[PDB]
Amino acid sequence: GSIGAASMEFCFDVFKELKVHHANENIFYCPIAIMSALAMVYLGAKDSTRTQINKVVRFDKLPGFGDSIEAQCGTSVNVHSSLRDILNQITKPNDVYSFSLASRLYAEERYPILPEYLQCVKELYRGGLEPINFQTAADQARELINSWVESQTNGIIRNVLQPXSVDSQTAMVLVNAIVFKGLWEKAFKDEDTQAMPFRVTESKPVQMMYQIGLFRVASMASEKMKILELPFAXGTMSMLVLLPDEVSGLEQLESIINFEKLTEWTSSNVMEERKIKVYLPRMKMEEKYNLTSVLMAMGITDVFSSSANLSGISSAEXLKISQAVHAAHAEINEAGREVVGSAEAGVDAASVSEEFRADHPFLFCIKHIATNAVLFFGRCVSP
Ligand SMILES: *[C@@H]1O[C@H](CO)[C@@H](O[C@@H]2O[C@H](CO)[C@@H](O)[C@H](O)[C@H]2NC(C)=O)[C@H](O)[C@H]1NC(C)=O
Repeated sequence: GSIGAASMEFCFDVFKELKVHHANENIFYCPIAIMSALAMVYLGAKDSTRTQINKVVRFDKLPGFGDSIEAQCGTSVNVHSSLRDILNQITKPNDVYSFSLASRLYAEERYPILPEYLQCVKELYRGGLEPINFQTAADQARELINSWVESQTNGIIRNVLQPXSVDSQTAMVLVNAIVFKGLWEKAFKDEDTQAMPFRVTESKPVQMMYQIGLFRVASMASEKMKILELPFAXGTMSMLVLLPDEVSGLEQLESIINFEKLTEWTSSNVMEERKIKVYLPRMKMEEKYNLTSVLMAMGITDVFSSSANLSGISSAEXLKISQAVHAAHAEINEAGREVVGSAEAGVDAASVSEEFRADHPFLFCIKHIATNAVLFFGRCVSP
């Protein structure tokens, strides 16, 4: 009924599926971006193709989604508003963070695109739809696609489509890549970062940032875990770090978490501002997933098969999504707007005893504060 609710439910559904084939590895994706890519496809899907997407991504009760409203694509700044409003806001230039989104549908050129659709994507989406020749120059097409994604992500997301992933039979490809970097409200000082061991299960040294400051923390003895909120500068986004008490307690947490639990654990009465010592590793997160495998296991299957019904995009028989890929990159480091002086810090050094030390596997979420929507979610087992 709200983007906050829908993005979190969708996020945890995706998490449940990635857990299957990604045990003991880092996991990192952008739920909001995946929903936007699927919303774009949803615009031209019909029959069961459309129903499966709506059911799995839950566009159902969302503002801007639904029968009458969507029929107005091309005009009306209301279509898919609940999603577009967040993406439109976070992709704008600003002085505290950078969020680059490269999302696009590449369709074989031989497929005549329905003109009402082009207008549709043209007005609601940037990347949109782009014609291309897979038929006789597949390796050439793959180069074109990967070079667009690379160029659009500051040279960060490279070779998104693997060789042999595209051939003379490819109908349409969905690429959805995102890069995020944000400044903390409260910076960590470079001089305070030290090599510290991270107990992966055994351990390895990692660059561990450190600072003492006032932060919202939730302590849940009942679940043997703590949650720390670190605000990004600007007051529009924050990062939640869910840290189990024991080095090997992640599995339990991952089994119990969902939208309801996350909401309860972070409510204003459970969260409390406390002077605390924070240890957080510098992290360079980057993962890429085959969305076809993920979404199919989640319940979206027709759109990827000859039985797909995208008669809203074209009229040609056989238009289906032949490959769909998601890649997300984000660096977590010291950069911030303000810092405590060496004098106050000195006083805290031996007076503050409470600490939040993320030196073992944890879960983390970057959220949009106003909507409560999930922008990124991940599991960090190796910083
Ligand atoms: C991604 O996962 C899918 C399903 O597990 C793999 O299967 C492909 O499915 C697409 C439909 O979107 C077909 O067009 C391909 O011909 C299928 N390829 C095969 C033989 O598996 C798909 O291969 C995976 N993508 C890659 C290259 O990793």
